[PDB]
Amino acid sequence: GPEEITADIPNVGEAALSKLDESGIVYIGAEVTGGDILVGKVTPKGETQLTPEEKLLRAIFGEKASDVKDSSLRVPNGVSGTVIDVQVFTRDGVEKDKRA
Amino acid sequence: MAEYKDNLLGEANSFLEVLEQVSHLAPLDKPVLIIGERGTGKELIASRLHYLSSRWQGPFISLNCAALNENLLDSELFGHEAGAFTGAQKRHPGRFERADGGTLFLDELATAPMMVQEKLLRVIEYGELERVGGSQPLQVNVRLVCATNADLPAMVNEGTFRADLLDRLAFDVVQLPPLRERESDIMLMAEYFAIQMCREIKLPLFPGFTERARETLLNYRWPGNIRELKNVVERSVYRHGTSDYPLDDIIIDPFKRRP
Amino acid sequence: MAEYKDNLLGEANSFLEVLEQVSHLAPLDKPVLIIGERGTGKELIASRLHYLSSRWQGPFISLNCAALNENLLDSELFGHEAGAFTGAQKRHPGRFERADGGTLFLDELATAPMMVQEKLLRVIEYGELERVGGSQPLQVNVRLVCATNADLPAMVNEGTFRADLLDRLAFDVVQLPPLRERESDIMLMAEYFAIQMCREIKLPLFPGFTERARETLLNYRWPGNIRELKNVVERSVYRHGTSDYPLDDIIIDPFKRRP
Amino acid sequence: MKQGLQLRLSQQLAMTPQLQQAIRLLQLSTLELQQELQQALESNPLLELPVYQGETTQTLQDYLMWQVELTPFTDTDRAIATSIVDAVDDTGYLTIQIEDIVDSIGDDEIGLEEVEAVLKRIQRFDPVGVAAKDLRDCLLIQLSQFAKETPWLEEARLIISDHLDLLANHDFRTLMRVTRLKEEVLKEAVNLIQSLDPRPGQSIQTSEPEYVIPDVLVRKVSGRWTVELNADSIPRLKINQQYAAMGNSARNDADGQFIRSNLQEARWLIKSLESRNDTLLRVSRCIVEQQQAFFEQGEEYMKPMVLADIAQAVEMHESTISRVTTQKYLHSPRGIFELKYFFSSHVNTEGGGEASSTAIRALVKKLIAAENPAKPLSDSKLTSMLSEQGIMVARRTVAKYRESLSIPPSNQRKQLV
Amino acid sequence: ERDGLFCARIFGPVKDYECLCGKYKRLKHRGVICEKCGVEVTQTKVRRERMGHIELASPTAHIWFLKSLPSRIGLLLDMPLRDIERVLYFESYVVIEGGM
DNA sequence: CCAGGGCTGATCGTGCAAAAGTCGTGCCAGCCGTCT
DNA sequence: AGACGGCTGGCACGACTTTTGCCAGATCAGCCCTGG
Ligand SMILES: Nc1ncnc2c1ncn2[C@@H]1O[C@H](COP(=O)(O)OP(=O)(O)O)[C@@H](O)[C@H]1O
Ligand SMILES: Nc1ncnc2c1ncn2[C@@H]1O[C@H](COP(=O)(O)OP(=O)(O)O)[C@@H](O)[C@H]1O
Repeated sequence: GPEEITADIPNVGEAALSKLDESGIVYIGAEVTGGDILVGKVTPKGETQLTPEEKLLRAIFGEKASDVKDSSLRVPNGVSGTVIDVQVFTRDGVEKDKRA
Repeated sequence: MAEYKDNLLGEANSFLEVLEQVSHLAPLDKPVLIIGERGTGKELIASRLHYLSSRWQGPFISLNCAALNENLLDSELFGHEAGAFTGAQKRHPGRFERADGGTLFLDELATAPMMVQEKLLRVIEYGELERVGGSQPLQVNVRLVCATNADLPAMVNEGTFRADLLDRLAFDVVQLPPLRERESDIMLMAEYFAIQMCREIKLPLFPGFTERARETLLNYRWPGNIRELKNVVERSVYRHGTSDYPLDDIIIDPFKRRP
Repeated sequence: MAEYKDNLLGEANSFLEVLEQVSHLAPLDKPVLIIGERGTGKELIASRLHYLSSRWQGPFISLNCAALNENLLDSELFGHEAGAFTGAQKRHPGRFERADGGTLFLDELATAPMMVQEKLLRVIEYGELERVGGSQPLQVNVRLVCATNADLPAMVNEGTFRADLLDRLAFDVVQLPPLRERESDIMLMAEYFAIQMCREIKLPLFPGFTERARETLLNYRWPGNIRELKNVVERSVYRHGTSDYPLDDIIIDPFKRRP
Repeated sequence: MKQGLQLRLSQQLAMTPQLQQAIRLLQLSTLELQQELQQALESNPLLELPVYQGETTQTLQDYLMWQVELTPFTDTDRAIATSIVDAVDDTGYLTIQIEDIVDSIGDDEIGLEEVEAVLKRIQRFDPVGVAAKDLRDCLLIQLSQFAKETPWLEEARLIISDHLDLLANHDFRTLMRVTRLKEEVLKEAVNLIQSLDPRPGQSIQTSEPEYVIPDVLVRKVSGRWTVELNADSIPRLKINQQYAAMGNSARNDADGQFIRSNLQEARWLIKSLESRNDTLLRVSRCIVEQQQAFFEQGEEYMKPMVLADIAQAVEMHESTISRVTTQKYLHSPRGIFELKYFFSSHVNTEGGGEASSTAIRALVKKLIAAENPAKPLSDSKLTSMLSEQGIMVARRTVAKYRESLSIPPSNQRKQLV
Repeated sequence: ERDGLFCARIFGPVKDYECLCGKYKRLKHRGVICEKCGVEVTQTKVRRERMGHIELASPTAHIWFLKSLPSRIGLLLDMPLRDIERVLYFESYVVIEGGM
């Protein structure tokens, strides 16, 4: 399946996503140190069978169902600074344009 | 164990004795043939003949020699295998094969084309038959029931009917008493008819019979025993069709002039 | 082939010669004609005669002359090959080819159609038979047993029977006697069937007959030979309904009115 | 009528062993095809920085053992430990039953209580409660760890303990009467429970590859977008010249013959593979023409179609198109799809029109998702909504579709606002 | 793959103890071999310790010999280097035996 | 030496139809929400 | 607390798609043998 940037990253705290906007990019002018997340991307996982365990986990929590993996762009270690500007290029045919 | 009484009445005379005969017939797995006038309730006692007997869940399928048709007659009896003859897209089950472990009703035995009798002559004895254009044979145990309008024994002398065919059938006979042989049940079958017809037409209730009716009912010869009697009473009711004073006139004949 | 043991209840002078006559003939290849009177017991001889003959593991295959359809007549007798006509899809084995090294026992041939007589005759005398649309002739020995109650000699004069067919057909024709003729053997058979009947209907046992009953059943036209006896003892047993006293009720004719 | 054995007329059919092989040839994928074609090529002689990066990675299970090594324990405790954390998933709960693990030890001395110990010791490692053996307790372990000070703790602990069924069927009316908890205050206990990380092992592995090879390509040059096949993917055979120029001058009958037969084969096989390709392009092309629609529009704008629709636009038979469509994937601006996919059942709407089920089933998914979360839309209620659209589907159709999209029922997706 | 490079049943097992086929996947099986798949249930590291062989029905010389500064086949057969280089390519047709 | 006859091989052929499979929609059973 | 209405899902039955299974033959052209 296609990969989309929706800032819906599982297994992460709210403090990390406190600097991420709707589409997932960071606000122009913010700062970032260490290994904070800049662009929240996810990779889809293949569908499975009924899976009573995963079925129960989806009935309880939901919205994840182990479908996506955390593959967000994070800053390499030993790097500290402030973001100047972001940019996004989308090919023809795709018109998602969350905040583009 | 289900009674399946349905519409059984008119138990006043000897008819009650024939009920009392055929009643243990179902358990036995032998030839059984009945003789009665047309419409002498010749089906309803032969159907009952299957439910009472052991396989009461056996599939029921039924045929008449009077219809059938000269052609597909060979195919319809034994049945025909697929691709056996041109235009046979798929294998078709034989009539005999259709009912296995269930009784099959037979009627219009009194007629029977010389062609029809011969084909089914050996089918019911050893219970062995092979589909037309079929490589192999099949074996079945169906309980044949026959019904007639006429005198089979007289016909045997003429030859319009085989002795061998007669022997295979008629393990026991059963002659339904002629309704005009009854004299008692006219009235109870009567009354039942009454009420049904009044019921269907959504009328409130049945008023009675107005003795003149009764008097004239006995006089008629009565060619179809429970099949012109029913009909007579439905067709008389409809002429009155009210809820007041009981009906007096008998529409014995509908091609009579209104005036 | 060493041991065969089923039915053949009768033990009388006449039935002795015929039974021992079958034994001599069975080893021999030549076809035997089974003539007689209805219900004597022809399906006995033809079956048993087939295996006494030296081919018993070989296929054995019956039919009815009258039963096979007239239109496909060539195919019933011989058969087809795939692609011969719009209907067929594959080579078709036939009764004549289904019977290789076994035996074909035609039943009630006396009624076989005019075309049927003119089909099997050439292929029977020799063994040459070409499959419908087949490239080359097919050759086979199918032992021939066939039997019927009609009188062929009387029949050939009439012209309804091909002449020679009665002729290259009849080596060592076997004739059975009637029921009235045996007389001595009648008592044993009645005891047999009865006990059989009574056992079939959840009954304990047999009471036995009386002298009245003995005499009655003994003297009769005894028309349907074996078919009728079993019928009679086997309807009468049903009516007695118990083994407390000896059986006495005889129902000879079913059909003239029971009071 | 009557039964007879006559003859009919007017038809057309012909086939042969070699042609057959040429026909089955286009029914199977290029990658799986090129395999079949390599094999031909052995039989036919005239037809033609070392470690880079190699960065060994973490792997979770690998992470679990690194702390196994610096945990202190005995040889038996280190043996069971290798057994336990051997049997643990990417998600992180353990695969095998604990009594099973006892059968893997094969020791009389080893007991369930002993296993309960080594397990639980390594049950709070990294990350939190991993090696769960059926979540319920995994949640209970992560609860376990953090401070009393946070409110609604005992509430979440009560529910999680033995009221799981209550929360999975989302029957909060029953939950309230059973657990005797607060009305619309429990909500926040449940919200605590909600943010506890089910599937805590997943996290480690994230590096997953890119992998799909499009057969055909179709791509919006000025409108009227045009299909071209994949150049790199398409297989190709080329005659060997050496051996072609060594059949005539050949001095023996063996040799000469040998070389002729093979050339014959070979030229034929070329011509047959060439065929495969052309079909498939002609056909690709003919399916996206009709389905012009769909690329811009979306899955909603798909017209309902049958093979007949696309077979009668070409001159080939239906079955042929059916064999060439299987397993080919054609890449487009919108994404990669199988060629099969386009084809679906229709259903009959208002105004005589028909609608592709696929497109309706896409439609149902948007409609159901974009609804008030307090009041879920039931199937029949939707049937009625669609009927406004004109679709006139019926309710079991919609159930079917609604359960196909791997979405559970309305009464089952009801939740607290 | 099946019977090739980076294949199963050769060079050892796969990343985990689980068989390529799908059955017999646990530490409970230490040295057994399944029927649907022939793969020894062992560690992954043993993959770097198992080599393969190729039949090569046709004979082939080793280029490390007879092509270095000293010619081994040359010094064993008293044959010059040019003749061996011409006979190792089906363009010399040397004679093997024959005394008559 | 030139024309007539024989014989082998080279060449051309991607569909028709039969059975298995899917489709949509209805029928009926079993659970759960709500009023009396 | 009990009945009524709503909901869902399993299973069945026609109308309709789709997927697999066939197996040459005759006909035409060049070359070799032989007659004119
Ligand atoms: N004792 C009975 N009581 C009630 N109805 C009867 C009785 N006898 C016959 N009938 C009715 O009489 C009519 C007789 O049918 P019948 O004429 O024998 O069928 P068939 O013509 O097919 O033998 C029926 O439709 C049946 O319902
Ligand atoms: N000796 C016998 N022993 C046993 N049964 C016999 C004997 N004679 C005749 N039968 C019987 O009566 C019927 C035989 O039919 P059969 O005479 O074949 O009629 P057909 O001669 O008309 O084939 C059987 O049901 C068979 O029991």
